[PDB]
Amino acid sequence: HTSPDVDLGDISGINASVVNIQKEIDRLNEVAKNLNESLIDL
Amino acid sequence: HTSPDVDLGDISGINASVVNIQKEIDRLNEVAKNLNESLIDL
Amino acid sequence: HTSPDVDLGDISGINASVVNIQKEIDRLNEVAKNLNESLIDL
Amino acid sequence: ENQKLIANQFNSAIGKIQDSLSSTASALGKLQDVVNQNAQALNTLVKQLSSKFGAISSVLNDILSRLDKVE
Amino acid sequence: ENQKLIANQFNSAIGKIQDSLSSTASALGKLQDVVNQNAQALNTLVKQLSSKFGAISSVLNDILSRLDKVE
Amino acid sequence: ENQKLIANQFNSAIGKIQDSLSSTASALGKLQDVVNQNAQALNTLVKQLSSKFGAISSVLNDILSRLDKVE
Repeated sequence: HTSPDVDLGDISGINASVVNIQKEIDRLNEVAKNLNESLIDL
Repeated sequence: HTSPDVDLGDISGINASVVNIQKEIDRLNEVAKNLNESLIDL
Repeated sequence: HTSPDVDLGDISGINASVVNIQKEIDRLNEVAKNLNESLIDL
Repeated sequence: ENQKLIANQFNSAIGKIQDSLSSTASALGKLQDVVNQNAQALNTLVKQLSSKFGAISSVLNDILSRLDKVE
Repeated sequence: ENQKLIANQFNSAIGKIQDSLSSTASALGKLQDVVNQNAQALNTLVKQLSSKFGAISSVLNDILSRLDKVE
Repeated sequence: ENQKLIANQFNSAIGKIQDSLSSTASALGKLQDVVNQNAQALNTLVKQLSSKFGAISSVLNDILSRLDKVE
């Protein structure tokens, strides 16, 4: 008898990262707004 | 005796969203095609 | 008696794809570098 | 003369920006396809996992019940 | 005259590129939101799965132990 | 004079668009890295889950078999 403790374990080392491109989106919107200071007014 | 019904349950509240940026891709392609109407022909 | 082999099975047909937009990122950086050959020098 | 220069370099820049916008559109399309596919994959995984754990629970209660019958 | 032409078509091009950059910003924002949401979903799935398999293991050892008690 | 104006503002616009394209390239690169990493994570999760459910099934059949031996 004396069956061993059958431990299945754990899903270790599995984890998803996270995008942080807020700086780039802010830069894109800032450039889209600043391009109004590049229009030609003869 | 009379072991209780050991219900493990369900993975509730877990669900992945879906990107719908088809409008933005269509706008990008439309602009890439409409920029031909902005070329300078002296 | 003779309980049947209760096989749970396997999570078949589940698999995640992989983005390969390295060509497009390389094109974007190449254009960002080649736009220096489009600056006007009167 | 400088007008031909401004026009030609503006046309070059607009062509390069057209190429860049087409590349960005293709990249966003591929990213959308893959993100939606991985989302559908995660969803079908959670569904099939719900079913699998349901079956596991079921055979578990069968085990406990027939054990209680033994005891 | 050609100066009005160059200016007007440059302003048209800059407006179209402003629209394209705003569209790219919106698309990247939506993609970021959805990728982060699916990442949080996968993380909570792995956590809840760890807990669920813990419970499964626990009832399993209870089963084996009381079986050994039977035997 | 207006030629210096057109040239200078075109150069400003091209610099800003260069910055925007570099930002879009960096954003798409980060998004690609994270989407591929989450894809690899989901794949290794489905693999490790297949193995874990295999082990669970195995101990389950051992349980049922030695139970039938008891009965």
